Amino acid sequence: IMNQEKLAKLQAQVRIGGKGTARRKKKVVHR
Amino acid sequence: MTHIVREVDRPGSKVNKKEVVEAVTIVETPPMVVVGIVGYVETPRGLRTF
Amino acid sequence: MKVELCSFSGYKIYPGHGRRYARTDGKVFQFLNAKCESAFLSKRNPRQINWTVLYRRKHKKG
Amino acid sequence: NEVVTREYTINIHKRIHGVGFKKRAPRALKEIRKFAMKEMGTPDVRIDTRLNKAVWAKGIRNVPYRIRVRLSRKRNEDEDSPNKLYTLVTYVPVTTFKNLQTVNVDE
Amino acid sequence: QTKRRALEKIDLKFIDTTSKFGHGRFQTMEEKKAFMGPLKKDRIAKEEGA
Amino acid sequence: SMLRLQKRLASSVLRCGKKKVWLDPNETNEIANANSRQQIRKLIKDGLIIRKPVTVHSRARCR
RNA sequence: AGAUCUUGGUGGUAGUAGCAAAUAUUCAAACGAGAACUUUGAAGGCCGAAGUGGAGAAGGGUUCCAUGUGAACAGCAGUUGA
RNA sequence: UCUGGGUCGGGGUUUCGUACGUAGCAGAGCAGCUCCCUCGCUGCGAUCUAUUGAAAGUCAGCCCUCGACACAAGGGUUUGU
Ligand SMILES: [Mg+2]
Ligand SMILES: [Mg+2]
Ligand SMILES: [Mg+2]
Ligand SMILES: [Mg+2]
Ligand SMILES: [Mg+2]
Ligand SMILES: [Mg+2]
Ligand SMILES: [Mg+2]
Ligand SMILES: [Mg+2]
Ligand SMILES: [Mg+2]
Ligand SMILES: [Mg+2]
Ligand SMILES: [Mg+2]
Repeated sequence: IMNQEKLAKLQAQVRIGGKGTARRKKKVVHR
Repeated sequence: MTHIVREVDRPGSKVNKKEVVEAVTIVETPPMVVVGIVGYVETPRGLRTF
Repeated sequence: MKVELCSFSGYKIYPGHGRRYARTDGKVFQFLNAKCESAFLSKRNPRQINWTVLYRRKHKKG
Repeated sequence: NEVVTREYTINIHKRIHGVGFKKRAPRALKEIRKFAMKEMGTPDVRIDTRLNKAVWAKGIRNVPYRIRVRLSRKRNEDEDSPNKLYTLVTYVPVTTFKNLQTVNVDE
Repeated sequence: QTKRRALEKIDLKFIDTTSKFGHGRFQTMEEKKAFMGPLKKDRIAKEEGA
Repeated sequence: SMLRLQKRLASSVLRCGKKKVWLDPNETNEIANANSRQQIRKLIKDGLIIRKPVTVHSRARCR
């Protein structure tokens, strides 16, 4: 689930570029 | 530098009693402060500081 | 201190400033600077330039 | 203190005046780093990538005349380094440059 | 100094005071303001001055 | 460390040029461990490698 | 001692000429003892389909791929490389 | 030092010429709606009008601040009749 701490840092990882670039969809680790 | 307007009092000239525009130069001169005196003496080798 | 002259723009031209232009027809014009002279030579009407005095009084500015 | 941070505005146009077209933006970055070293007295100066993008926004020669930046002096105690302090410079997007003063910004 | 260029009285009539940082066209601050009247910055400053 | 092989394999699998290949700048050691196209496919599925969108060239002005 | 002698070596020149054809690179991070040049990400550019793009013939012959090295070469450097 | 010198900011000057947005029964005209309107209302529309001698730059080798900010008695190498 999402809380305020998780949301504020989520904004960082989904942005992989400046304005006009596609957002990151996922970053999943699986072994 | 700047320029001024004055009347010329030169008889026999085309510009006699006429208006002219002449460039002038502004030289700011604050008063000098005399702080010493040097005396020179004449020698056959020339002037030298006495 | 001499005779004050008016330009294309209607500005006063102090002595030692600008240029005087005499046409072949017998008319004499004087210009405050090269901008006014260039505007006049292109036959630009001073009433259509926003910073000319003639435009100011035509539009009753101020 | 020594972990102080502040906001400034820089006349980039004053410092680029005379620089050739193909060197204007790199010279602006160099002047930014030099100004940070001048103001915070720290040899280590890092420029945020957002500031780098903002300076290069209008290409290589049409550098923006003014820009608003934020200087943050921080500890470098993460490894054995000669300099214990480094200055981080970030971009402050502002609407206008009128009546802006060098202001002390808190945490 | 004996030439008529020298020993000649000089009586100034006008001195240019226009802005030499470009093609200046006004002599004093008051003349420029009187010719131009109030401006936008003057208007807003008077508004702040009640 | 040096991801030229990873970029080439990603461009091969994704069927796009090296311009569109985006590697995660954070998980460099994870991507560098990929040395097979199966591993590249798995990384693409896990979101570490993303095909960047085509540079926008609109025809609205033309229309 | 000579023969613009032959062969081999070394000077001054001289740390000199020079490393200037084809618009242009910047920021952060990673590895590394070492980063202007490697790699990644961001930005600004360029080649603008008669391309600096994608494939062949002749010709080359392993330069192809992967891993490792930093002796020598890539007229600077290189953690990179034909 | 009776502080200093910088960097911003302000003012002065200067250059170009009246910014975006808003508003207009301004505007070549055109396209829709008529219980409506009795002559109206709603769009599209270059350009114009007011805001608006406006907007923007102005030392980097322009002038003046006493507005804000921080820094400046610190470093290093030599020098003897
Ligand atoms: Mg001049
Ligand atoms: Mg011999
Ligand atoms: Mg002999
Ligand atoms: Mg010989
Ligand atoms: Mg040389
Ligand atoms: Mg050369
Ligand atoms: Mg092109
Ligand atoms: Mg090809
Ligand atoms: Mg190879
Ligand atoms: Mg070499
Ligand atoms: Mg100023």
